[PDB]
Amino acid sequence: KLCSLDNGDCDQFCHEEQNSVVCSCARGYTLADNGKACIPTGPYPCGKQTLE
Amino acid sequence: IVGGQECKDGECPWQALLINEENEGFCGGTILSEFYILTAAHCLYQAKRFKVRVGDRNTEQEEGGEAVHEVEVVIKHNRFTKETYDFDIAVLRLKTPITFRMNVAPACLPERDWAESTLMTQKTGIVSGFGRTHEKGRQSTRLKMLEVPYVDRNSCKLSSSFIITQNMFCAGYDTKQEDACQGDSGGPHVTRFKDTYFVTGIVSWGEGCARKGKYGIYTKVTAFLKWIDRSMKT
Ligand SMILES: O=C(N[C@H]1CCCC[C@H]1NC(=O)c1ccc2c(Cl)c[nH]c2c1)c1ccc(-n2ccccc2=O)cc1
Repeated sequence: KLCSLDNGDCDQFCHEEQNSVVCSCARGYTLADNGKACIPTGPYPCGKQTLE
Repeated sequence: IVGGQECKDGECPWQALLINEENEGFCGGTILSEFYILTAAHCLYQAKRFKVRVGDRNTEQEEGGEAVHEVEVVIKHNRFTKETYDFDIAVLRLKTPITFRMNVAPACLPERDWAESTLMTQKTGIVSGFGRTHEKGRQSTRLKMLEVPYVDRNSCKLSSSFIITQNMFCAGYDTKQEDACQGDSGGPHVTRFKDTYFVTGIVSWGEGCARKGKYGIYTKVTAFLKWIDRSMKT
């Protein structure tokens, strides 16, 4: 069911544009070439516990 | 926080603490970015002049990784009133930017629709703070976190002695002795999704703490995302 099915395989935000899954990300993350994964840009991306 | 567990190293990096002139925490906050803190509007009444401390886990001794920040601008939601406690939300613009490190990191802001469809429909969320660990007691010196179940909308309105507006939501336990408590207000309510935590609520209020038949009342962040966006730009 697109986004209704396991968040449409998106790491973060999942939308439906023209009846198809569209993944997006929060600030500080870039959408990966696969258009599904979110790649953090810095050492302290939002929403991640600091476990160093 | 009554019950729950103390936040181990780096587990709750987005927690913020509002400290008055006497360096004591009276409310919590959520780090949104290097310049902004999210909190409850009702907290702005609890003090005359306050600062924001980040990266602390033990109030007693100065650990070494904490930092105090002065507030440059206080953005209080104009529709708030102690009469209803509706619109219990405020944004703080800090004078100097927060430097991220261990125990100091922002929580992600979700997009309205997705958040409602994917985060709010989750079984649980996490609340944290330095509030009382018992209904009758002092403010905890250790930062604690607690997993609280999302509570049925209809079910919670029945349990409340006050009108639950659409800008509010319930989380917690009907009987089980685990709940937020006094002092945890303004603090973070975050929902985990694939090892990433999004801010979903703000500790607003509760009829006591952990009482049977009662729940914790949080401000629904999805209802103010736009307001939050405008507040972070102005
Ligand atoms: O917080 C209140 N009372 C406080 C003072 C009396 C003793 C209990 C104390 N509890 C807290 O500090 C507290 C804060 C957050 C949470 C969460 Cl989450 C879970 N447990 C708690 C407990 C309080 C404030 C406003 C309303 N109220 C609601 C609508 C309209 C008018 C109105 O006054 C009711 C209760």
